[PDB]
Amino acid sequence: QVQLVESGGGLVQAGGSLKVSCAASGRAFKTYRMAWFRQAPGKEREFVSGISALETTYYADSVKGRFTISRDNTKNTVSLQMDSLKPEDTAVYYCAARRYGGTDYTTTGSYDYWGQGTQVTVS
Amino acid sequence: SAVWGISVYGVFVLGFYIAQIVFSEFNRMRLSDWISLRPDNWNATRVAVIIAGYREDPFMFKKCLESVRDSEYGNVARLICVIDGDEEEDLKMAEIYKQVYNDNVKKPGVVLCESENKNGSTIDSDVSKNICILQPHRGKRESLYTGFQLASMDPSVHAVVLIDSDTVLEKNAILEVVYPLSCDPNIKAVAGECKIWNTDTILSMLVSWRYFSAFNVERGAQSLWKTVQCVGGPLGAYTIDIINEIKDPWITQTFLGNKCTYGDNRRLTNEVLMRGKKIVYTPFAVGWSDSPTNVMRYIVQQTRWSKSWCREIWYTLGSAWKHGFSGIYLAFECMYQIMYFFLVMYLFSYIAIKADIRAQTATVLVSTLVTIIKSSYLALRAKNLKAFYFVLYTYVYFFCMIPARITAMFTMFDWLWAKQFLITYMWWAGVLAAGVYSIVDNWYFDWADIQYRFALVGICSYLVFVSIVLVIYLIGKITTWNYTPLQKELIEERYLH
Amino acid sequence: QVQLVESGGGLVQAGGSLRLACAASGRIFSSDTLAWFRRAGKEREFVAASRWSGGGTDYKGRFTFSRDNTRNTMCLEMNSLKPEDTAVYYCALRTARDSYYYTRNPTGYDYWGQGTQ
Ligand SMILES: CCCCCCCCCCCCCCCCCC(=O)OC[C@H](COP(=O)(O)OCCN)OC(=O)CCCCCCCCCCCCCCCCC
Ligand SMILES: CC(C)CCC[C@@H](C)[C@H]1CC[C@H]2[C@@H]3CC=C4C[C@@H](OC(=O)CCC(=O)O)CC[C@]4(C)[C@H]3CC[C@]12C
Ligand SMILES: CC(=O)N[C@@H]1[C@@H](O)[C@H](O)[C@@H](CO)O[C@H]1O
Repeated sequence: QVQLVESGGGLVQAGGSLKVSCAASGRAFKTYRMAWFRQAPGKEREFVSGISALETTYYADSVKGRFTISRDNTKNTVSLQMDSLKPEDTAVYYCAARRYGGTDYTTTGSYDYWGQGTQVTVS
Repeated sequence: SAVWGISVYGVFVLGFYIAQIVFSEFNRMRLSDWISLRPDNWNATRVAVIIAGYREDPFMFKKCLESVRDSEYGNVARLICVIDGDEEEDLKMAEIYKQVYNDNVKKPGVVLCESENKNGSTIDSDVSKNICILQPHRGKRESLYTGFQLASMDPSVHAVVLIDSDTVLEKNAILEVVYPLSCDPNIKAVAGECKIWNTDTILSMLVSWRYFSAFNVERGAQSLWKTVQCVGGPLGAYTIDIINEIKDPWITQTFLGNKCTYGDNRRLTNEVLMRGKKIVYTPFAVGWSDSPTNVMRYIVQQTRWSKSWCREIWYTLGSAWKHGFSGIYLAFECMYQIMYFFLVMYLFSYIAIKADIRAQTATVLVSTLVTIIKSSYLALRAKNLKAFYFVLYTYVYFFCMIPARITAMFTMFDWLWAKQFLITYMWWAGVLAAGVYSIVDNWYFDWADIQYRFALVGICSYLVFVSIVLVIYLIGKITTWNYTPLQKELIEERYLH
Repeated sequence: QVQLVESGGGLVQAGGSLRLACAASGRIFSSDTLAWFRRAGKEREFVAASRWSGGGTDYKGRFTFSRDNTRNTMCLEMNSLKPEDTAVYYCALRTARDSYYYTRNPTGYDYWGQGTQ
């Protein structure tokens, strides 16, 4: 049982770099798998980046060479570095957490935790 | 830090193990070459057998006497039997001796070690007949000195053989343990290989395999370098001149060991070594002895042996810093063992504190691999498929030796069970707490990560292998396949009474 | 504990060969000394002896000692005969419990066996 909160985002010019960070409150954050999702205004959320408890990085759809994900256990927070944003990437981002799971890690139902989410726009 | 430690561990352990293997192989080849050149029915060397014991089982003593009588050596002068006691209960051993040998039993009222005249002629008159001595109960060391004096009074003999009261010897053990003495005049002592006949307990088989591996590698390397430290019971050889020279220093040294038990064969070998006399060891001579089946007794005697090991490693370093080019192999073994214990402790502490599944799986996998390699080498050398049980020795080692060495170093640092078993209990509690913390800290499931899957697969494979080994041992006990062929006939003879 | 029983013999002319076998029933520890004697009107004289483990002594080059070492059966065949070798052969055993020295004296042989020839 962890509560996810978001702090970051804003209005940024296309091609710039924007940083978003998520803070979670719980007993042992070191043993929770973390993931990021975005909600397009006319589409449904897709998996973009996620990091497991063993510092394993997963990316898809050009995120491999564009975005970087990392977590800090000492501060009990996770941040997703974003570089060279694009106008079509404008969407609200929700973070997800999971403790037990299987091979499925992209569907929204795999993760049992969600946050309020922060809005990120690209100009 | 951790990388440096693991790299040093790997390189040093691999190099030392390869050195031991090649040295043992070279020593075996040299001994085989020496043996192949000897003539048939060689009995040039005259030897005398000395048997010492106290509170020994009459069945085992009778079997030892029969095995001595079964020797094929044709140059045996006499047999010396010394009993450390002159009470009514101690007469059972003398009566058993009279059944296997002559009735020439003597009961002197004095001890040669505490008498003005230490010569053996005071208590013995004829050397042709075998003699039995029932001295006042003083100790194991006193019994050996009386046997040496009895053997020294006869100038015909040239060497002596020292065995325990429960030792079972092969028909060619005496010849093989005394043959290398004449090969090189610089050789003054020869060590014999010891085997454990009873293997009806999980601890007994493990300690038997550990003893066999020890005799194979460390004693083989020591024999190749002609600087053997492990010389003495329950099977060994000694020339008359060296024992005549070093009997007084050996008995005049202060003894703080086990009361009336554990005759100091270590310091005798140290005295031989410090005089610059080379010592070799042979595996052809095979001796059989029993092993305890109690974990508590095993732990306490390991603690005593660790204290001994400390005193005698200091003593042997002092004695072997004289040879010059040679003599440093014992010091190298000392540092190897010390660093091995230190790195095991450091690795266990690191594993406990960091609590990460990635490195633990790799460490247990490499430990299992090296243990399997060692077991395969032991099976190949011994030509026996039962040597694969040595993989289970790691658990008993970790659970028994480390508390034993900790207690040994704490006793000598700067309520009978408090100073013997409380340390072991605390070590077990700490290990259990560390394991519980590791399980709780890493309590999660994630099948989407390859690293977690790899760690889980490795752990499952390790547990499956351990379970298979345990099941194989359990079914072997029911079928009595693991039983030694010597043990089966001994059990049948004991049943027949 | 042990008993010695012999076999073979008979009246044979000086041209021929004879084989005498001495058998035992028990354990001899593979260390006792086995000897042979020819005559029981003179005192018994040594013929041949050898330890069970190995070795062998004469007084010969004519009579050899053989052992199976498995069935506890001994053999000693004679090559060629002389008019003066006809006597009641005996099988001798010496106990090594008293001493390990080898003695030619028949007195030291406490165990005796019946003769055939
Ligand atoms: C698809 C392929 C499968 C292949 C085989 C896999 C075998 C295990 C499968 C586990 C699947 C878990 C799926 C999650 C839902 C299961 C059903 C459910 O509703 O469970 C809820 C429960 C919640 O958690 P909780 O109640 O705390 O679990 C303990 C149970 N009383 O959830 C649970 O019960 C989850 C318990 C997971 C425990 C995992 C960690 C156990 C310890 C592992 C230690 C490994 C490291 C050791 C290192 C060496 C140490 C010396
Ligand atoms: C009922 C449940 C909750 C408790 C489960 C207990 C075990 C899962 C834990 C407790 C302590 C742990 C052990 C602590 C020490 C070691 C030694 C290690 O082997 C070596 O270190 C070899 C060193 C060498 O000689 O090279 C193998 C793992 C092992 C047995 C660990 C295996 C896992 C253990 C047994
Ligand atoms: C009977 C005998 O030789 N016992 C020795 C013991 O004295 C020594 O302290 C120990 C060290 O490894 O090794 C044993 O084999």
